[PDB]
Amino acid sequence: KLVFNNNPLPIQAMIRMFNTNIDGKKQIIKALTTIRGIGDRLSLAILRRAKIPTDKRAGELTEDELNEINEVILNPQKYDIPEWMLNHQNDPIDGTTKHLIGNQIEGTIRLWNERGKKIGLVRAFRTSLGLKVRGQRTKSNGRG
Amino acid sequence: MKYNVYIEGTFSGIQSIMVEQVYPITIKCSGCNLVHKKDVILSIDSINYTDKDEKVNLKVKCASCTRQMYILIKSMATELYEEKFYCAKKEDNRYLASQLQGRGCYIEKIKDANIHVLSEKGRIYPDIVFDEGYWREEDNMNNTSSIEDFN
Amino acid sequence: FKEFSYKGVNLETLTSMSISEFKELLPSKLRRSINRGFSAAERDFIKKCIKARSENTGLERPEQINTNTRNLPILPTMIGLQIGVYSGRDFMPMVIKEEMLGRRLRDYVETRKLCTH
Amino acid sequence: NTEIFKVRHDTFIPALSEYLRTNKTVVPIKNFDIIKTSRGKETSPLDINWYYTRAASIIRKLLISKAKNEKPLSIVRFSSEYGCAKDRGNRPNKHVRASKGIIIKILNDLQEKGWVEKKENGWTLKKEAEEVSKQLIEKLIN
Amino acid sequence: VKRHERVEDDIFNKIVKDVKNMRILTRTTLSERYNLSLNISIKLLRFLEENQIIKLISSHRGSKIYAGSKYEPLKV
Amino acid sequence: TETSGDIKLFGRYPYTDLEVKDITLEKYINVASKVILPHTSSRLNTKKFGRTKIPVVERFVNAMMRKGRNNGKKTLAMRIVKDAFFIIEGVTGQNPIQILVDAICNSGPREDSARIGKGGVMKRSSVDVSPLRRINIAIFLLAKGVRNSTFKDIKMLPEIIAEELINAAKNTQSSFAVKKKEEIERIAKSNR
Amino acid sequence: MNKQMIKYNADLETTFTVERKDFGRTNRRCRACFAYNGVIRKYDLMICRRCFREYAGDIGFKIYD
RNA sequence: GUAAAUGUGAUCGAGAGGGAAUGAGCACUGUAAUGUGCACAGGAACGAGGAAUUGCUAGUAAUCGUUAUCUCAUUAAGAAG
Ligand SMILES: [Zn+2]
Repeated sequence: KLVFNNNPLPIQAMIRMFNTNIDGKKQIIKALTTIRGIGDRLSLAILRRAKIPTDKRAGELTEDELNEINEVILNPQKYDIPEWMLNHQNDPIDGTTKHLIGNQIEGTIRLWNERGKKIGLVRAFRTSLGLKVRGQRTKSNGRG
Repeated sequence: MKYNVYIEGTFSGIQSIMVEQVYPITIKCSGCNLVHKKDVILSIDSINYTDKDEKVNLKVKCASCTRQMYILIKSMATELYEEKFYCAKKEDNRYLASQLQGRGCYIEKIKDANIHVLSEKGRIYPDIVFDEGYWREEDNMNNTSSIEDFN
Repeated sequence: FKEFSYKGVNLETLTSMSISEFKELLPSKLRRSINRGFSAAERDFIKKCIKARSENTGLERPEQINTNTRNLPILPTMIGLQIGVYSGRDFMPMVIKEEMLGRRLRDYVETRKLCTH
Repeated sequence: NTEIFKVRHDTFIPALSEYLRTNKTVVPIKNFDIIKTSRGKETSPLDINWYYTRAASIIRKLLISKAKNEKPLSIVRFSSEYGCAKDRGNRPNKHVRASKGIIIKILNDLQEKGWVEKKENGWTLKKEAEEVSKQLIEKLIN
Repeated sequence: VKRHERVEDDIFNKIVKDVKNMRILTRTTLSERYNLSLNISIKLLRFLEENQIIKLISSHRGSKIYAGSKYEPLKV
Repeated sequence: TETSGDIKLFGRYPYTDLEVKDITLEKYINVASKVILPHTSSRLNTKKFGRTKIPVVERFVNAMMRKGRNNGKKTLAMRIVKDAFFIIEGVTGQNPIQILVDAICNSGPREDSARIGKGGVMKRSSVDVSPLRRINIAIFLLAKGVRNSTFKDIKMLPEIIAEELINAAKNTQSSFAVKKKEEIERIAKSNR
Repeated sequence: MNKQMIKYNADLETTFTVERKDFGRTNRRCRACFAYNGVIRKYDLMICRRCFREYAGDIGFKIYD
């Protein structure tokens, strides 16, 4: 009898990367947009340096494929992803550039805003009260 | 026509039921017997007037026969809790929230009412949501408040 | 505990650098202001700061320096000084602490009182 | 004769693309696998060989320009040819050019292979680049 | 229940038996009768049109239409 | 390319031996005018019965340029109906054109409700529709049924066109257009 | 007038001169009435919309359509 | 900065629609950024709108871009074509 020979592999329901859960049925691109700090654009960048076919689903990936992606997230600058692609450029505290993942984002924004408030930076005071800081008009819109 | 709005059910651990006097209602014209194409919001705070300067809470023209339709809410509340909440009047095993007075229309359905609960322990549960006609809450002292068979 | 640092540089080194060198650290819009050269007003303000840091000795505070140079970025030469910045109505006083580097003097003063209805 | 018009574009652009890659006549820009073609585009291309489809379509623009005896093609002309409508949030969509860097690299690659000659007011074909196209078409229609 | 990302052996077997005697069939039928997603209704349908079990009758833009063993066209 | 013969619709369909099959409708349905593509710019709308001389499938594509966002997109409508005719010709086995004709015949309500009272209150009554209004409503209902059916459903729009038109031609309860024709006629009778 | 300003470089010792660009309302006053608002700048007129309509027929403008 | 809707092929698959508040940056206009562009993030309401209410009869209404038109150093989500 004939056989299909074009079927996906036996698939797992969901998997863990980053203290984050990824739906195994979801195709790798929109699936890596679950981890904070991996947007659409950067998700495609990582996958083509780890060299994984974009059309596989997240639950088909081996441990090996998940290590390849895990390695590229901890150190993008090693696999020729240039610094203008990354979250945190010319860090005031370190001089360096780095890519913040998961809960690091909120923690870094907090420690930053808190420092400005300790010394009375007007920009930080407004964000704490729920006000706007990019010059937007606050009379007509943005109520409640 | 006059309609009483009751809150019916089995009440446990409840001191008072409070009701927002805001009713999404289906109305039928008493002239041409046609149902209004959309539900209308009937609110106690809506101020309208008949063509004889009588206060009403809703004034709607029938789209088919052009007849005017009017509804007045009479709150049956015995008191205002925190000057905001209409305490429904307890009547045996139910609560009388309001009386709706229709002229030129029938009220066919009240869809929903926003309900708040005051427990026997003096705790307020605002904007309670029923699941399949049931609501239940427990406090930090293990006192239960519940409503079962809500209608 | 570690020394104060701005974009990699220690306060000891930072207080010794020329304005031309400090320019390699600052944000883009602040750099463009220093590349386009100082006004005659700004030069007097800066020369007074350099004089003051030099002149002051012991435990007595130097006198306040007032300015309407609102857009000037804060420089490592006015650290520890008391400076009055014009608010459109009055010279609002402040002390220039280390953590203010990389910002303009207008960022620390309100020209409009906060609103509470 | 104007030999190019005798075959369909969606058969010619794919056909030449293979002849390019099997001889490596054009070399990819650094980071071609993650760069976008314009600031108007949403994501990078779906085909890894997009750089070669650009090279194949650039020589087509030049063949038809030569066929109609137009003035030579400039870097600005090509940038408006490949342009698109950019998405701007809460605002109308707006026409924007292609990025020049890709096009410059392709034209400098083709110069080194002797396929494209720089004139004072634009770029132009050369005998070898014409004859490759001629000899392809003569098989492809048959 | 949600849709599926495999055509397992016993679904595959019965689809062959079901595709004969059907007339025009399309991406939706495989995905609304059985539980397959659109991304696996395309792949199975394309496979059967290589195996000569079905035949393609239109493919204009992405709109794509097929026929099974009891199709019969008009005649002049 | 495909043919060097006589004019056929989409270059495929016979364009002859067509019967209306309701004498009340005869004069108002143009199946005469041989056109290769359901498109004309003929400026008949500025006339007294000129909108009854426009060809049938033309009137039928115009009905698709709706829901606001699709205004003016007449090419898109032609693309859609072309495919539907392939589905229908296959399914039915007969000239898609006779399916379309019979869909119209069944789907127009014959009696309707209206206000008659002039010198007093306006009281509703039954009234009898003209030939022209009867066909105008048929197209309207067939269109409205299709549009709303496809909105948030996975099925392809050209397929929904084939579902409705077959059923309508066959006068089955299955058609949205046919059901609503029954409703209007029942209410008309209630007010008789 | 094209006014000039001195500016100091980062050394606060070397000086250079830069020119102020003429822009905004300050030099585009209505040639009939000195107004700063509603000035028509086209065809090298410099006349406000109020003044234009009384003089238009003397200049030679007409409403044809 | 010399159309866009649009035409063909791929792709994605029912909050992969949507881009609001915000971070460390990288440039431009300018006497001065507080204004504008760019890259990387981040990812709010909103799932078709109560009582009411406004135009429109044919190349009209609605859709789609564009202004060597007006404002204009830099700024259009405005008018007038
Ligand atoms: Zn004037």
